[PDB]
Amino acid sequence: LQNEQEKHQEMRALLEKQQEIYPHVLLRCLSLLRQAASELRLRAQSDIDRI
Amino acid sequence: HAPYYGIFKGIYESVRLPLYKAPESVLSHVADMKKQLFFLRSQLSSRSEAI
Amino acid sequence: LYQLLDGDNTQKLFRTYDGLESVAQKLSQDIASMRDQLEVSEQEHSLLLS
Repeated sequence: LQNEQEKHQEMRALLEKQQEIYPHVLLRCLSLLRQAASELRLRAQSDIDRI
Repeated sequence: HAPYYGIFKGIYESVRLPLYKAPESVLSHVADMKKQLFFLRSQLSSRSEAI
Repeated sequence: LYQLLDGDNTQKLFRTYDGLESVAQKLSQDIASMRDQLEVSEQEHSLLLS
């Protein structure tokens, strides 16, 4: 029981670390897609297609 | 039938200590509960900061 | 036991057994309340991630 409780605490610590890193990685992806949509598709490419 | 049985029965139930446990365990158990409270507060603060 | 639960060396001149049971109930409630807050915080976090 004591060993399983220690394992539980370790797993919990790891889970908390992963929950801290995951949202930041999603935000970086969102930031890249936003750049592609706003700077490339709505602006750069739209001007090119018009000309 | 001990004079203080009813009072301590109430204390054991309040701290969620089983009645079969030895009376010498009550202070150690309460100390651990306090330790847990500190840990939960620290976890909440860390998580609130992370969010 | 009373010192361990109340923390506050407030030299209360008269310690009662009823007071002792109340402070013990408070600790249990504080832990339960903290666990509930953590659960809420976990939901908030999960919503943000979704």
